[PDB]
Formats: sequence, structure tokens, C-alpha cells
Amino acid sequence: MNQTLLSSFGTPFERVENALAALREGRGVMVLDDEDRENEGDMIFPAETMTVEQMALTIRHGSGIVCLCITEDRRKQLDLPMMVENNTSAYGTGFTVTIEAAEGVTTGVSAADRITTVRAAIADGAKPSDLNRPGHVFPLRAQAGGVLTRGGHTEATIDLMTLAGFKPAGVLCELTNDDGTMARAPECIEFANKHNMALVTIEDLVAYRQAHERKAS
Repeated sequence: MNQTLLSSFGTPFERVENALAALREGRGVMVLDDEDRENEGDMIFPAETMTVEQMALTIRHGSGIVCLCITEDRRKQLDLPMMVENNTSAYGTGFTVTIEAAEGVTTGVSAADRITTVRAAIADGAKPSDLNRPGHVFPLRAQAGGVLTRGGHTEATIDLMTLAGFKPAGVLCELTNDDGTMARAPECIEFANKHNMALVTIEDLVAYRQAHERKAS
């Protein structure tokens, strides 16, 4: 089992740098935190090449609901701000509504036919119109590199690919099954990721992102 990738070898600076490459190739990397809301996790993959490596682990004991990381410039270029201001209907959820790969993807849960078209669809370069939701892709606007001025992993989503040696565009999901299994603690995500994914945290992991971009000049 490749669970020791980021479990017994995952320190924000020592083992995440060496694991950064190991997982940089979508070899499985989850990020857990100490809060109530749960979402970002084993699916730290790139928002433009959502490989099936995670879908495989999601087809057995997971779902295909990952946090999409998008910077103020990513959505800008994808000039679409549909900020959800559902007064009362939503407690200021600020849910940066999804976007559907109009370049040849229309299923939302088709890791096979979707990761082929999505690879070329969510990753166009200019998608002000090529991304029309609902496309079960929920990108949350997160400051890039500023995840360390946050008490949340949201700003750590755009930074999740930044801290993953990846252009800030990414997916991040936890143990999401269809049986209503409230996956909690690392021991639970460890079940799904211990067999096909490495697992790590976000508190120190993000502190590592700044240590990699520090400047002595």
C-alpha cells in the first residue's frame, strides 16, 4: 500500500518537498485540516487534467466532488462572476457557481469520457463562454499564495496546487461516498487513500508553500 507517501513521509518542508514531486504526478495526495466543514482532500489534482487516478479511488469508495481552485485571474480570464447572493436561501455561501466544459464535456461524473474532454475543455485558455454550468465543477475564488492569511483551506485551494508544484487550478476532495458516510479524521480518509493515495494536512502543508517561495534578497 502506498499510504506512507505523505503519512510517515509528509512534513511540510522535509517530506512534502520530496513528496511534492511524488504526488506532483497525481500519485495521490490528500490534505486534512482541523475544522467542521469537509471537502478538500485526497483529490488535490490539477483543475485542467482531472485524471482518473482519483476517479478510480472515487468509483469504489468516493465521489466526484472536488474543490476547484480558481484565482481572481483564473475566473477573470473565464470572465464569469456568478457570485451566489441568495439572500436567506444561502447564508452568504458566496458559492462561486460552477462552470461546465462546453468544449466537449457534458456529464459532470464521467471520469473516463470526461477527463478526456475536460482535459481539453476546462483547460482551454480562454473560456469566458466555453464553461457554462451547472457543470459539477465548483471553483472557489482563493487568493494565490495567500492561503496563510486564512483560517480556512479555501484560499488553500488555489494555493493547494501552488503548494503542490501545480498552476493554481486544482481539485481537492475527501472520502465522499454515496452511503452518507461522514468521513472524518485522517484514519477514515486513510482507508481510501492508504491503498491508492498519499495523505497530508493543510495547516503545516500551507506553511510549507511560503517556505518554498521565501526570498532572501
